[PDB]
Amino acid sequence: LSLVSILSSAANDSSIESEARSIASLIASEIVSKIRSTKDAKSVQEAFDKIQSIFADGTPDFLKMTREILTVGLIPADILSFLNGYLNLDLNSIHNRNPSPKGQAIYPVKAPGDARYSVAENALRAAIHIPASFGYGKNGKKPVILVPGTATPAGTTYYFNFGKLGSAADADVVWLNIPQASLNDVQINSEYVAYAINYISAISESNVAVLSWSQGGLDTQWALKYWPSTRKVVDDFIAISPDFHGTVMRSLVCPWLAALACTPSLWQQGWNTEFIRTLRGGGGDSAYVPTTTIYSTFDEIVQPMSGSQASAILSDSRAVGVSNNHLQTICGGKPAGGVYTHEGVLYNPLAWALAVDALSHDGPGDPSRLDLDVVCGRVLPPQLGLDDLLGTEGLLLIALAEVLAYKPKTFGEPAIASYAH
Ligand SMILES: [Ca+2]
Repeated sequence: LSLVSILSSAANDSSIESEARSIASLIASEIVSKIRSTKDAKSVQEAFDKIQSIFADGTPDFLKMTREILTVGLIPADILSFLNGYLNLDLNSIHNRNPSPKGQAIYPVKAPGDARYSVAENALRAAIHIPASFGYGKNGKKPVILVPGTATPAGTTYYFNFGKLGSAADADVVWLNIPQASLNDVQINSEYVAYAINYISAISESNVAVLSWSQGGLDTQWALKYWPSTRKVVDDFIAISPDFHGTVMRSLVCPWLAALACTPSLWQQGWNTEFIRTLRGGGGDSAYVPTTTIYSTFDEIVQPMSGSQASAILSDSRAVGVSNNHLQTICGGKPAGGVYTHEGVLYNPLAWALAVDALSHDGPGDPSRLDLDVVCGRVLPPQLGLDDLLGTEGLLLIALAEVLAYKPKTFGEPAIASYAH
């Protein structure tokens, strides 16, 4: 199967809403037609000019952003070809062959007080992609777990951004390919994060760091809350565009898809859901470990992502250290404080500088320790280029394919797990 086949099937799928079928058809036909060109971005500034053209009538929603990404010709053929074969890509595998962990048992229960796992150990461990270059904390490199966002596999997501964190920090990346691309129940998705934390810490005999994107923040926060043993081994939680309070919708429709029939994780990411309320209760709205949140006003998925009520904000009632980093505040009226989408924060220079600063100091990332004139003056971190910007934007095409192919669709959020009340 391919991105083209999934979207062509969705275009001919009677269960899907008229507008989404048209977008799927347009995208499937635009990919096969495009498979460099005159319309392609010749530079990084040209890529941003195309993004700013999409934002000309205001911040779009998920469906408008995804449709316009191809209309403006932001994704070149070579990147489209790579994104098209994401399902068969080894980096996105949920069937990785990892050895049994040594030392104290981490399954079924690492420590009293941890929530029971509903997922089998073999399935949890197989979701972890450990690169052959991983040093198991024997080389002075801190293991960093890359947690994916909604409808997008980790492997492809981080290939174009933080998969390269080791080039900027003393970080040894691993990524978690959550089955069904994080579209199932967030409570189930979180188990993969909780297990990955305790597993990577065990094999490395070291504390770890977690870097998450989008829903990845919710998966990590839930794992930290309900598996307290994970809190002791996580030194830094770097959250890119996190929706710790979910997101609002103008109409009575789900986040992302904006329909009546969606997926469990789409429905759970609503502002006033039982999921969000359950997570935020008992201090779940405060950090569990040093947390560095990084978010943008121009987030087309999550709102509000500015002001005092921003979804990304965590309080610090436990006194573990928290920094809530709003791009348009820290880099106000500067290139790094520009039009950075929900996915765009993954290639933001301030996001990278904060991630590096967080990993090199006790506590979270601190903008006061950075040379903000240099950092805010950039459009991309020195570690990333044009293809990284374009590829990260191209993820929306995979996110749409995964959302549309998800079956059976649901009209509401699932029941709250017994351990959470
Ligand atoms: Ca730190």
